[PDB]
Formats: sequence, structure tokens, C-alpha cells
Amino acid sequence: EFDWQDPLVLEEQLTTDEILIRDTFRTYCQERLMPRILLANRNEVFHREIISEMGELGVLGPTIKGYGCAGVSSVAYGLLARELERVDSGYRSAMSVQSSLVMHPIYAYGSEEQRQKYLPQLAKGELLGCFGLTEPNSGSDPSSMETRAHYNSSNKSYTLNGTKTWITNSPMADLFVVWARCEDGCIRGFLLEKGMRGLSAPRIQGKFSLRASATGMIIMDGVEVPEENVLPGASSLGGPFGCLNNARYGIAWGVLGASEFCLHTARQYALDRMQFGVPLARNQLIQKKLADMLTEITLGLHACLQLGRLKDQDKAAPEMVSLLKRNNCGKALDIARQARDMLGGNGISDEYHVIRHAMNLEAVNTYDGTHDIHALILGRAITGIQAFTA
Amino acid sequence: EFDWQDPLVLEEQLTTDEILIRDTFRTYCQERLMPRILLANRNEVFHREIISEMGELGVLGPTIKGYGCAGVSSVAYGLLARELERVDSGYRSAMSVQSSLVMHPIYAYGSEEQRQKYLPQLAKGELLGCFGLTEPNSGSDPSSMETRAHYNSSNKSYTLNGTKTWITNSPMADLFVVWARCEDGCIRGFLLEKGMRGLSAPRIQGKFSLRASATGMIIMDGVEVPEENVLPGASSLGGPFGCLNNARYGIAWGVLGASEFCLHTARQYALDRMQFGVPLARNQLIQKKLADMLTEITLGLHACLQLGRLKDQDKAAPEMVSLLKRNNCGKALDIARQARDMLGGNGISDEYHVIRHAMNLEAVNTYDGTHDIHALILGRAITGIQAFTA
Amino acid sequence: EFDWQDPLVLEEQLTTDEILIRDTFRTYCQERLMPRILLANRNEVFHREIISEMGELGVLGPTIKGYGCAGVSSVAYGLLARELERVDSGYRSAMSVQSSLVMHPIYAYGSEEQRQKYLPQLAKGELLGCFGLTEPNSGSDPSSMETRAHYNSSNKSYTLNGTKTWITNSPMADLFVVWARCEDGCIRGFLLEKGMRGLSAPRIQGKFSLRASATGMIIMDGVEVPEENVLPGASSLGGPFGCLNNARYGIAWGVLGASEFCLHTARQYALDRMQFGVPLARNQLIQKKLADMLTEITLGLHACLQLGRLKDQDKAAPEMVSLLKRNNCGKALDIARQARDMLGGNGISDEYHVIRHAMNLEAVNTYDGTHDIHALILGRAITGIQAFTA
Amino acid sequence: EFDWQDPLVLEEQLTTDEILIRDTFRTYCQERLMPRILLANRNEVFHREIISEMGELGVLGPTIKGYGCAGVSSVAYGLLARELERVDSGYRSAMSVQSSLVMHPIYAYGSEEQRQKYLPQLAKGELLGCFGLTEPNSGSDPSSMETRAHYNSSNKSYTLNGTKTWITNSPMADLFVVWARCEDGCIRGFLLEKGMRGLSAPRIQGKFSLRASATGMIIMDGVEVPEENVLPGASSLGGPFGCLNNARYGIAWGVLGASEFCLHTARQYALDRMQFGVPLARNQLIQKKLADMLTEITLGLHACLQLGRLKDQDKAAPEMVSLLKRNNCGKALDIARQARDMLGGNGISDEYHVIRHAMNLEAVNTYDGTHDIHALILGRAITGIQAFTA
Ligand SMILES: Cc1cc2nc3c(=O)[nH]c(=O)nc-3n(C[C@H](O)[C@H](O)[C@H](O)COP(=O)(O)OP(=O)(O)OC[C@H]3O[C@@H](n4cnc5c(N)ncnc54)[C@H](O)[C@@H]3O)c2cc1C
Ligand SMILES: Cc1cc2nc3c(=O)[nH]c(=O)nc-3n(C[C@H](O)[C@H](O)[C@H](O)COP(=O)(O)OP(=O)(O)OC[C@H]3O[C@@H](n4cnc5c(N)ncnc54)[C@H](O)[C@@H]3O)c2cc1C
Ligand SMILES: Cc1cc2nc3c(=O)[nH]c(=O)nc-3n(C[C@H](O)[C@H](O)[C@H](O)COP(=O)(O)OP(=O)(O)OC[C@H]3O[C@@H](n4cnc5c(N)ncnc54)[C@H](O)[C@@H]3O)c2cc1C
Ligand SMILES: Cc1cc2nc3c(=O)[nH]c(=O)nc-3n(C[C@H](O)[C@H](O)[C@H](O)COP(=O)(O)OP(=O)(O)OC[C@H]3O[C@@H](n4cnc5c(N)ncnc54)[C@H](O)[C@@H]3O)c2cc1C
Ligand SMILES: O=C(O)CCC[N+](=O)[O-]
Ligand SMILES: O=C(O)CCC[N+](=O)[O-]
Ligand SMILES: O=C(O)CCC[N+](=O)[O-]
Ligand SMILES: O=C(O)CCC[N+](=O)[O-]
Repeated sequence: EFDWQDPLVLEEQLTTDEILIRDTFRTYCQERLMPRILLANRNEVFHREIISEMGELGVLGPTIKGYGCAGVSSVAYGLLARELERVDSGYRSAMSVQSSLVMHPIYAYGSEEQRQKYLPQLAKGELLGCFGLTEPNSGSDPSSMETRAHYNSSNKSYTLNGTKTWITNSPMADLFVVWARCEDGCIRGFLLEKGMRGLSAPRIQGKFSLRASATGMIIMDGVEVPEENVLPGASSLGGPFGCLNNARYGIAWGVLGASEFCLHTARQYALDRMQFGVPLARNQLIQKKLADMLTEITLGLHACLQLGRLKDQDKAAPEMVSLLKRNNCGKALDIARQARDMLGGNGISDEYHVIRHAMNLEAVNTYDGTHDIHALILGRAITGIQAFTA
Repeated sequence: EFDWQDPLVLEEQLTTDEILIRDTFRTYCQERLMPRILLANRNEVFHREIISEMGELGVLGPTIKGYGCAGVSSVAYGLLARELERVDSGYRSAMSVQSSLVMHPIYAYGSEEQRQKYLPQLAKGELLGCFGLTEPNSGSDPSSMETRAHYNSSNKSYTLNGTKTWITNSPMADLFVVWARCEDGCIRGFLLEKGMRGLSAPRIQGKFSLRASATGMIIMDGVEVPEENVLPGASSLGGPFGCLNNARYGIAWGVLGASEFCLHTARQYALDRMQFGVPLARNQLIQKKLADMLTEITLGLHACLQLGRLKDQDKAAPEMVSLLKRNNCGKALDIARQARDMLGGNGISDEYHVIRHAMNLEAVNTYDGTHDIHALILGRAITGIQAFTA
Repeated sequence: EFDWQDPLVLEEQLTTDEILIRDTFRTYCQERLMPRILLANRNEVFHREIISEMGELGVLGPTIKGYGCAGVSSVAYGLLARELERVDSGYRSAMSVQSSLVMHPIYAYGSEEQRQKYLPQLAKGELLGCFGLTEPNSGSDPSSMETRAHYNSSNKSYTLNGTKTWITNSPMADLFVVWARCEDGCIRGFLLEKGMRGLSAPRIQGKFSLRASATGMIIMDGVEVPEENVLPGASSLGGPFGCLNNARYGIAWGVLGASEFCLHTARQYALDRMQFGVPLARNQLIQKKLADMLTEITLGLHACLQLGRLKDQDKAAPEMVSLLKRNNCGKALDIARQARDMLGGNGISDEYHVIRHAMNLEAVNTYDGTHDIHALILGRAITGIQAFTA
Repeated sequence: EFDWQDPLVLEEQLTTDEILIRDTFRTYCQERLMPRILLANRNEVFHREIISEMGELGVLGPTIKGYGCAGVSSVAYGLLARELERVDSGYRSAMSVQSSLVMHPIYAYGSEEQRQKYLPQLAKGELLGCFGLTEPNSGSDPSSMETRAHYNSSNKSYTLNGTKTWITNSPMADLFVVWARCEDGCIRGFLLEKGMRGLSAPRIQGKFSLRASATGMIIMDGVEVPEENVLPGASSLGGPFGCLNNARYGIAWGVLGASEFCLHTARQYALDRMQFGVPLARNQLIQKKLADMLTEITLGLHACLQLGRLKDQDKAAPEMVSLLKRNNCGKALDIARQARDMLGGNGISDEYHVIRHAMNLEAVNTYDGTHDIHALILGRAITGIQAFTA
């Protein structure tokens, strides 16, 4: 009565909707995404339409209520990210930006006029957006960004100058949610649209992680923004940090799908591939690896489930999320690399996919709070002493 | 709103009874057990009465229904083991034998007459019992034991010959649940009482793990047992293996309390102890360790909770238990050793307790299924191929 | 007086020639190789001429005496592989095949006529060769290959049928050293030249490890070979296994250069990159990583040195080599991945090179004896019991 | 031709004297020490005479030239510590204090009159000494000690006040080398003899690491010391730090013997113990562990050898020593704990010794520079930035 696929029966913890939604999306993902990832990753190609398709399914901004969004549960959101990542992290990352970094902040930090004007086209996937916070000289420490926003008392607008780098989707984005430091001192969020004079978004080359995903920069040469494009609901670092957490949530769930995919591939291979006369799966050294992969996946899953619930009850704290994101991203990296080892030579071929996952999770464990950073966050919360600096 | 003590709010997952019970026992444990462990461990002493006290609280065999037992939930059982281990593994191990290895098998594999005759005195703690399965030449492989049970057609009894070693409580036990291989081939369970001619239970010396716990052997020199002392409900290896799992459950929860105790001690020490002018807790190297300890504890807890539930629904499988026991025992070992490192020189003094825990969890990760064994169990269940032998 | 670059003074252990040679090659490597690896790796390109250049330097088959080879020391050989790998593993792998897998076997297992005819053009780099042993269904277990070699009593030749896969250089090779199982039972080595009817060497696509290196297969459709092309000095698995060890030697040294390159890049970056107002190198979490990288590199180096010496004294045993190859490849993998983490986002860009190394060492730890395999080899030698099968 | 006992042939790197000395001592150690460690450790007993015996062999202060000392090589010193630790770390620790912490500083920082007066009785083992630096509030940071030494212009002496804790041998010491902070600011070294009014050396209880070794404190209640008892050759923290390094050297070698002992015990046990019908040594999971133990031991050995040489050439730097001490102590801890796991239940019995080693190396990795501390030392030397504080 044991099911290595769902050891602790996560299924009897989901609601029939959550279940339907999961399955439904898994069908889109396997049928429409999987058949197009081998080359999308090999030749660094992001199929814009992918967003549009997700737009019809109504998977973009699924937790938001109204404005054409599903208004589904956090768990369902996690389940969704898990199916998407089971295919490719780059893909899930596009969806993540759109959902938690572009929509959610507009929805919770914007004026009603902003929401009305944008949320709908975002949900439909007519507007591909991006979250521009990171800078060449500001990564783990945002209180160090250089993008400044000056105010034109006369014209009723701000003028932004700065460079954002490593920004997902930026290259083929229509709406840009840029964060700059103002004259008052507080950093705010500005909404930018492509076509604005001064705004250019070159693409980054030589990526060897998240290749199926478009990544570029945001260069602003005196880009004039109207007052009505300022996010009226976020006067400081909490704007991005509030959203950031919503993103980390999706990531905690996500990486678990990539792990499960590596697990299932290794397990099969071990049964299918024979050496020394028998199937690899018959060796102790092979079984322990599978034992450990499954164990960490399971532990993560049920943790994620729990958090999903607490979230919907508005009882989720930033640190809780740091904990699962930090944990799940590290474990998912080992699992990938282990899987890669078990497939031997074949393992280094993208045609066996595992290599793609190892590579992708390399960035996932780096972005949205490096591994060690999340450790310090947890340590601050546990000891009460700050350990990020001197 | 983050509580490093209960990151994911395990509390809102417990029932008011489970909570009361927990607290209630924690009071007995802190008030009656803690003040007596420093020396009990230093001088290898097991305070028999400890059982009697637990007998009044009705903590022995808490899940059994009737026969004077609480008939409480599996979760409450786990919570109980967690509070006991938070003090000392040896202590929790005594309680574990009594509960899951002596009572549970009698209750589920005995005749009604056996239950009526024994369960009550066990629950009251008037009868200290022990589980004798392991032998000098049979540890991980029980299908290799040498204790044989011959049948006396004439006298209506069996004659047992064999040696069981490393048996918890045996030295001061009144009832012995011994498993021997019969003539039919199937191995059965025999009930032995002290005083039987032929039965001797010397004690083992030189233990440097689980010292506060009594450990001895079971030597049987033609010990004649009446037919009515044979466990009529277990015709083979499933008798011990069925019970074994119930024991592993308690252990999965247990080790988590020992970890939490090490965590809380290190955290404090790090805040209290200063070096280089500041509190140790101010260093990154110290914070990451605390970060990791807390993370593994939390993951385990919520997993254990889940299993506790599935158990009461009769949906718990042996492998599920192997998974948590294997996982939790390993993580709890690292956590101990880490804690020990963080207290520096003091860390090697039993007066700081951590050393005691590192030592104790050394046996916990070894007994009731070594770490690698549980790995093979999981691998068999995952690949479908046996990897214990050639 | 401490030099983090050479902690234990490996320098005062080298001979002035070994030193000259090292430096000399390091100049070719930095000047001629480094400036061409960013794209060679990005677009999977192997600059054939690279061999020719190494041919002029006389670095191909450096230990062989006569036939136009340097006849230098094993240490110098290791030093050479270390400088080459400091650039790219793919590059060093090309040189490795040529040296230890194509030349050495011809030199030690061939007739004089074979040596005279081939060694010279190989050393000059006029003949690019490859070692074909691995098969689609034979990887860790060679006693399972399917390439059969039948004998033509009439024509005085053999006919080979089989497929070799994952063969380095095969795509642009002139000489092929193929191993096939004969009718007698013993497996022998056959020399094949491009142009032979029946022999085709397609290339493998989708590599995401050792991209700057050409990898293809060896398909033989009744490829007729003259008796004079059979390696008269190797009647069984010891032919490849004898050479294999000579290859592993070079690899033990090699991976150490890739590690040092990752170390030097991280160290600099940590000093150059600032966050939170100071240089990353000022954080404890960053320093420990650097501490560990350096420690493992050093340990490996001096071990390699020692073995190099024992080798020249003909006192090197297969297991010694397994030990360093196994050890060094694993440690060099962690070091890469760590380095990659420390460079954050940039770390995922090939323009920062570390990513290339992590990827490359993924194959190095897989080929020429997987990590776990070398473990079993060591275990056999230590316990005297074979543990590869049932 | 492979010898798992000496993989890389360390033997052909030793001089016939070094070899004789090694063997000679190994005979004393096996014949006189081993038969007395089971109980010495069980009942916390230090056989004072042990020093006297080592005194006759002339093993105390072996590198010092003259004054009745051997004046042997650093390598021979390491070899000596390795044989001693192969028995018990506590034992080797006694010898270490005597040699590197009591004698060496007197010899290199004392006046000739001091050397003449003490070195001889120390070498003979007539004077058991101890190194008192650590304090209750000063462990990793010595620049924080509280023992002050005031000067009596009138009497020509100093008055010391302070407490030193965790001091090896102190309980049965005749000579005390105490370090206190003077009025000038510089910390100096004072020589104290038992019987001095004001000086008391109680013993510490509850040790569960290095039990066979005596450990106590040094309480000084206005202990008046003559000017002639001040170490004229050490005006600051470099006095202890200079000696400290000489101690770490011995430790780097030492822990390697304890590892080898655990390795040899596990290997045998694995061959001797059978489960599932065969010897444990026949399982892959068991072989990999042995593979890893041997690998780390070997790497350490040859590193230690090298350093030994550089030392005698006066080319050893503090960081080199930190590197091996840090490395070897950590690896020797894993090896112990692994060994302990492999012996299952028996493993928790001191009669199988491994448990004793795991426990002992717990303190070794803590004293003379914690693991993380040595990491920061290395990081300072590598980046040039101090990371011990804010
Ligand atoms: C595929 C990909 C897509 C991305 N998409 C986006 C996007 O859409 N929007 C956006 O805003 N950003 C994006 N980023 C960038 C990401 O948010 C930043 O990489 C991350 O917040 C910070 O790291 P960094 O690259 O600046 O490196 P750093 O901050 O310089 O850190 C480098 C290393 O130093 C360590 N470190 C840093 N500070 C400390 C400290 N105080 N103590 C100890 N260790 C420290 C880290 O743990 C890490 O190992 C993306 C990156 C990748 C790789
Ligand atoms: C404090 C303490 C109390 C105990 N109390 C009891 C009690 O009350 N009742 C009772 O019945 N027993 C008891 N035991 C013993 C316990 O149940 C046995 O130790 C355990 O089932 C088996 O291990 P073993 O000691 O026989 O060693 P082994 O079975 O010999 O195993 C030794 C090592 O070998 C490994 N190993 C074994 N087989 C294999 C394989 N096929 N493949 C790969 N690795 C393998 C293990 O992982 C372990 O590291 C106790 C032990 C301690 C230490
Ligand atoms: C870039 C690159 C270049 C190469 N170039 C060459 C070349 O020039 N010439 C040539 O002959 N070959 C070459 N190879 C292939 C290499 O020699 C083989 O990959 C290697 O010997 C065996 O692994 P495999 O790929 O067949 O996988 P497998 O043998 O199937 O092994 C797969 C996994 O199973 C494990 N495994 C296998 N058997 C056991 C067992 N009994 N017990 C426990 N675990 C086991 C391994 O540890 C590994 O993790 C190359 C590979 C790469 C990736
Ligand atoms: C059996 C035994 C014998 C001993 N014998 C002697 C003797 O003969 N003579 C003598 O002088 N001393 C002796 N000592 C003590 C030893 O020298 C000290 O334990 C050691 O120098 C320092 O640690 P501590 O105990 O004070 O703990 P601490 O210095 O308080 O350190 C505790 C923990 O904190 C960490 N830590 C400390 N500072 C930092 C920092 N800045 N950043 C990050 N982590 C940090 C450490 O890594 C360790 O894990 C002995 C100890 C034992 C256990
Ligand atoms: O780093 C960030 O600011 C968030 C990235 C979210 N994502 O999935 O790309
Ligand atoms: O090994 C066994 O058979 C069970 C031990 C249970 N316990 O807690 O001592
Ligand atoms: O696997 C092999 O047979 C050897 C590979 C050598 N190399 O460096 O590519
Ligand atoms: O910590 C110290 O000051 C040195 C200890 C040396 N030793 O072997 O006990």
C-alpha cells in the first residue's frame, strides 16, 4: 500500500478544485510545453505565445480576486508552479514574474485606475511584463541601487536614470515595473511601457542556465514617467520585498517538480539500463541515492502544503518562505546533480533532460535571495542579531 | 509574527487534548526527569520507579483502547515521545519498549486471556518488560536468529535455547517477549517471566550511549514455557516487524525533541557567550548552523504530524515510517554534533548536556533498523528490486 | 611567508626542466588557448589545429622515449595536463586521448612496424586519433561489449561489426584504436584509418559538458582490417585497462587546474565585488568557502606529485590512480559549483567561465571510471571481496 | 602490488631512524599503553607514570637539541604522535602539552638558567607540566584574558590573579606555564611551581571526551612569582601563538593514527561479521565507506609528511599548520563516526574502542583553534581581509 510517487498521501490534502486545476495544467504542460523544450533550451528561445496560452487557461495571477483572475488558492498556485517547473524552470520563471512580480504589486500597490488598466491584459497574457530591481552594483543589497527618480514639479512627472541587469523577460516586455530611489529617500515603484523614449532593453548572451527564458537589462536614459504611473501603495523597500516573498512561495513549490522529474527519470533509467548483466537499479549504491532524493522531495512537499494553507489564512511570515525557498532550492540542486551522475555519459546530453535541470536550478538557488542570504535572514529572526554586515 | 520556536505553526494542527497531554507530560518531564538525568547518565543508573511514575500518568501504551490504557491518538503518542526524548533518549527508549514492543504485541497478537492478565500491570507500570529479538549473530537480518523453540507434546510446552543481546530493560524486567524459530519453520513469540529456571539476564557494561537506560541480555538455558504463553496471533517475522514499525513511529517523533533541546541550548549559549567583544550569535558562521538546525527540525515535525494522522486512519505503511525514522535520526545526529561544536570546550561536558545527546542518538540511528538498512527498504519499495543481498 | 597560491611549496619539489616545461606551456595556453575558448565552448567548436600547435611544442605523448617524443617525466606530464585543464577540460581531454589512449597503447602494445609508422605523425599532431571502447550497451562493464571481430583465414584479416558511442575526437579522427571481442574470447585492439569502407563516425549533438571538444561515435559495418593492424601486444581487457590507468593519471592532475582557476576567479571576484558597502571577501561565509577550496586543491596536488614520482619508478598501482582520479574529480566538482555560487547571477554566464568548468567536470567525474566505480575498485583492493555484482 | 595499508608508499619517504623510532614507540604503545586504556578511559584515570615511561624512551621534547632531548626530526615527532594517538588522543595530548607547550616555550623563550634548570627534568618526565592560556571568558579570543600580573618594584616579583580553565594535566602538574596580561600591556609567560601559596588546581568532572587524560583549572589568588620565573623571550601573544603552532603540528599527525585505528577496526569487523549469510564487507554501501576513510587518511599523511620536511628547513608557516590541523581533525571525526556506525550495536561499546575515538576527536577538533577559527585564519591569509569580527 506504499506509493513511492506520493509517500505520505499529499493527494488527500488537496481539494477537488486544486486537484482538477493541477491535472488540467499538467495536460497543457505535457502536451504543449514538453514537446518544445528540447530546442527552446538548446537555442535560447522563448516562445512569447507561451504566455498567451497560459493566458487562456487563466493561470497568470491566479490568486488575485477579480480583474479577470481566477482567485484560486495559494496551494493551487504552488501546484501550478510545480507542474510548470516539472517541465523547465525558465518557463516557470516567466510565469512567476508575470504573476507575483508584475501583477501582484500592481494589484496591491497600485491605484484602482492602474489595476483596471493593466491587470486584465496581464491575465489574458496580452501584456508580458517584468520586475526590474537588481542592478549591476546592487544584488543582495538593494539599499545600494543607483537608479534615481527626480521630480518635475512643472510637468507632474519623474525622470529616471539607471541600469537594471539580469531582468527576466525584459527583452520582450511591454510593461516594466521599475524600482528607483527618490529624492525623499524612500524607494518607489514606477510603471514603464515599451516605446518610451530613453528606455532600451538589450538581451544578455552566453547564459548556461534558464536558456529557454529571455533575460535582458533595463537601461533608462532620462525616461520621463507621468505621476499616474507611480505605484501609490509602496513608499519603500517593502514594495519589492512584499512581492518578493510572494515569488519565493512559488519557487518553493516549483523546484519540487524539477526534482520529481529528475527522480522519475533516474528511477526509470536505473530499471531500464543494465550493466554487469543486471539493471542498475539492483545496486545498493544506486538505491540509496533514490532513497535520499525521494526523502527530501517528500519533506519539502508537505512543508509547502502547510505554508500554502497558512498563507490563505494570512498567517504566513517572510521567514517561513525564506525557509522553504532556501531549503527546497538547495535540495533540488543536489537531486539534479545526483540524477545527472546516475545516467552516466547520457546524463550530459540535453536529450536526457536532467542536465537542463541541474543547470536551471543553478540560477534558482541564486535569484530571489541567494542561499546564504536566506540563511542570515533566518538567523536574524532566530537570534535577533543582524549578521549581514559589520 | 515569526516564531523561531514553531516556524510553521504546528500548534494550530493539534487538538486541545493533544495539547493538554503534551504540556501535562512536559511538566512531569522537566520537574521529575531533568533534575535526575545528569547523574543517572554519568553513573549508568536507571530509576525503575520512573516507569511507575509514567504508569500513574497513564503514558504507557497510550493508544491501546481499554485494559486501562488512554486510547489516545498517534500524534499524542509522538508528542509524548518528543517530550521524553527532549530529556534523554534512554528514558524515551524505556517507555518505547514498554509501549510499542511489549504491550502492543500482546494486545494485538495475544489471546484475550493474555491481554487481561498483562496489559493492566504494564499500563500501571507494575510490570517492566522488554523486547528480545536481536542476537549476537543476528542483527539486521533476523531470518538468521539461532534461538530455537522445541515442542513437548507430552507436557504441552516449548523449550527455548538461545541468547539475545543488546536487549533494553532486560536486566530489570519482569516480563520478556522473546521471539524464537520453531520446528514448523515460522518464528513465534513467547512470553517469559523472571524467575523461570533457565532464564538469566546479565547486564552490559561500558556503554557510551544511552547510559541512563538499562541494557542486558537474555540467556535461555532450556527455559520451559507453557503453551498458554505463546503469542497465538503472530506466526512469523511479521509479529516483530508489525510491532517494530509502531516503535519506529515513536522514534521519528522522539529524536526531534532531542534536536530541539540541542538547538535551544546552542541558541542561548550563542547569545550568552561572548568572544571578540560580542556575542557568538553575531557571527555568520554561527547563524548558518542555527539556520540549518531549525530547518531540518521543522521539516521533520510536519512530516511526523502528517504520518500521525494517516496512522489513525490506518493508512500508514511500513515504508512511510522507515522514511521518517531514517531521516529524523540522521538529521538529529548532525544537529547534536553541531550543537556540541558551538559550545566549544564546554561542549564536551555532560553538565552542558549536548554531549549526552550526541552520544545517545548514536544508538538511536543504529537500532530499530540501521540508517543504510532503511535506505534499502525504501529502495526496494521504489524500484521493486531487492538490494539487501546477492 | 605564506603563499595562498602554493601553500606547501610544491615548487621546491619540481625539477628545473619540469618547471620550464610548465611555464612554457602555460604561455602557449594563456596566449593561444584562453582567447579562443569563450566561443569554442559557446558554439561547440573544436579547432583541429590546436592539436598541430601542441604537436610543435612536442606535448603529445611526452613520456614516450624516442619516435620523436619528449620522453619527459610523469610529473611533467601531470603539470602539462594541469595547465591545459586550467583552460578547459575538453581541450585537455583531446590531448589526453592522443597521448594516453592512442599513442601509449600503440607504443606499448604494437609491433615495431606499427610504432615506426604511427608514433611520429601522432607526436607531430598530423594524425588526430581516438580511443573506441565504450558502447551503447557497455559502459562501466566492458566485458559486455558487442563489437565482434571475425577472422578471414583466406584474406589474412578480421571483419569488425559494432557501435562505439561517446568517443572523443572520433568525428575528426584519422586513426581509430578500436577494441573488439574475438572468436578466441580474448578482446583485442584494432587500428582503423578513416576512409575504410564500412567505417563512419557521426557526431553527437546537445552536449552540455565538454562542448569545445568533438565527440562522436564509431560505426563499423563489416569494416575489414588487415592482420598487420591488430595490436600484437594486448590479448585481453588489460590492453585498454593498462592504458586507461595512464589516462586517469593525467586526469588526476588535470582537474586540479580547473579548480585552481575557479578558486582564483572567486577570490578576485570576492575582493572586487562589493555589497552592503564592503567587498564580499569580508564575510565569514565567503572566507570558509575559499578556505575549503584551497585545502582540497593542496591535498590533491601533493598527492599527485607523489604518485608522479612512484610512477617513474614503476611503483604505481592501478588502485593508487583510481584513488586520486576518484578523489580529485569529486572535489573539483564541488569547488566549481561553489565558485559558481559565489559569483551570483554573473556566475551563470560563460563570460565568467566558472559555469563552463562546473559543466565540464560533470563529464570528467563520469568518464574513465565513474565515481562510485572507482570506489568499488578501492573496496575490492581493501577487503579482497568483489562488490560490483551479485 | 597495492597495499591498502600504505597506498602511496609513505615508507620510502622516511629515514631509517624515523622508521626505527616509529616502530620502537609502536611497541611501547601497543605493549604498555593499549592494555591499559579500556579502564583508564572508563574510569577517568591518568597513570602519571605513563609520562615517566615516555621519559625513559626520550620521546618528550624530541626535537629540542641538547638538554637531554633527542633532537630528532619534525617528521619523527609527527610519527611519534601518530602512534600515541593510534592508542588514545588523551594520551597523545598529555605528551603534546609536555613537548610543545611546556618544554618548547621554555627552550625558546627562556633564559639559559631556566632551560638548564627545567628542560632536563621535563625530558626525563620527572616534571609533569601544563600550558595555561585559556580562561572561562577567553577561548578563541586570547586578547580578552583577565589574568593580570602586577609588579612589585620592592620585592622584584609579580603578583598574578586569574583563573585558567580546561587546562590539560593541571591537576597533577609540577610546573605551570601561565600567560597573563601585564601593566605594560604586553602579555607575558610566567613559570609556576606547585606548592606556591595562592595556586590551586582543581579537576574538572563529567568529561565525555579525553577521559584518560587529566584536565583541571589553574586558580591564582595573588600568587607571587619571582622575576627569574618570567619568560624573558616572549613579550606578547606570539609566545603562546609560536608554541601553539608547534602543538598543532603534532595534532595534524596525531588524529591520523586514530583514524587508521578506526579504519583497521571497521575493515576487520566487516570481514569478520556476517549478516544475510555473507560478510558485511561484501556490500557496496560498506565498501564506499572504507573507500572514503582510506582516501582522506592518505591525503592527510602525505601532506603532513611534506610539512614535516618544510618545518625542519624553517619554511613552515602558521597557516600551513592551520590548514592541516583544521583539515585532519575534521576528516578524523567523520571517519570515527562512520566506523562507529559500521559496527552497529557493538559500536556503542568502549570494548570496541571506536566510540572512544569518536568522543576524543570531539575535543581535538575544538581545542588549539576551533574548526571555523582555522578557517578564518586561512581566509585572512588568502583574501588579506580580517573576518573574525566587525
Ligand atoms: C536567469 C536569471 C534571471 C533573473 N531575473 C531577475 C528579474 O526578473 N528581476 C530582478 O530584479 N532580478 C533578477 N535576477 C538577479 C537576482 O535577483 C540577483 O542575482 C540576486 O538578488 C543577487 O545576487 P547577485 O547576482 O547580485 O550577486 P551578489 O549579491 O553579489 O552575491 C554573490 C554571492 O555572494 C554572496 N553574498 C552576497 N552578499 C553577502 C553577505 N552580506 N554575506 C555573505 N555572502 C553574501 C551570495 O550568497 C552569492 O553566493 C536574475 C538572475 C538569473 C541568474
Ligand atoms: C542502547 C541500545 C539498545 C538496544 N535495545 C534493543 C532491544 O530492546 N530489543 C532488540 O531486539 N534489540 C535491541 N538492540 C539492537 C538493535 O536492534 C540492533 O543493533 C540492530 O537491529 C542491528 O544491528 P547490529 O548491532 O546487529 O549490527 P549489524 O546488523 O551487524 O550491522 C552493522 C552495520 O552494518 C550495516 N549493515 C548490515 N547489514 C547490511 C547489508 N545487508 N547491506 C549494507 N549494510 C549493512 C549497518 O547499516 C550497520 O552500519 C539495541 C542496541 C543499542 C545500541
Ligand atoms: C565528453 C565525454 C567524452 C567521452 N569520451 C570517450 C572516449 O574517447 N573513449 C571511450 O571509450 N569512452 C568515452 N566516454 C564514455 C565513458 O568512458 C563512459 O561514460 C564510462 O566508462 C561509463 O559510463 P556510462 O556512460 O556507460 O554509464 P554507466 O556505466 O551505465 O553508469 C551509469 C551510472 O551508474 C553507475 N554504475 C554503473 N555500474 C554500476 C555498478 N555495478 N554498481 C553501482 N553503480 C554503478 C555509475 O556510477 C554511474 O553513476 C565519454 C563520455 C563523455 C560524457
Ligand atoms: C580535553 C580538553 C583539553 C584542553 N586543554 C587545554 C590546555 O592544556 N591549555 C589551554 O590553554 N587550553 C586548553 N583547552 C581549551 C581550548 O584551548 C579552548 O576550548 C579553545 O581555544 C577555544 O574554545 P572555547 O572552549 O573557549 O570556546 P569558544 O571560543 O567560545 O568557541 C565556541 C564555538 O564558537 C565558535 N567561535 C568562536 N569565536 C568565533 C568567531 N569569532 N566567528 C565564528 N565562530 C566563532 C567556535 O568555532 C566554536 O564552535 C582544552 C579543551 C578540552 C575540551
Ligand atoms: O530576483 C528577483 O527579484 C525575482 C525573480 C523571480 N523569478 O522567478 O525570476
Ligand atoms: O531494535 C529493536 O528491536 C527496537 C528498539 C526500540 N527501542 O526504543 O529501544
Ligand atoms: O573513458 C575512457 O575510456 C577514457 C577517456 C579519456 N579522456 O580524457 O577523454
Ligand atoms: O589549546 C591549547 O592551548 C593547546 C592544547 C594542546 N593539547 O594537545 O592539549
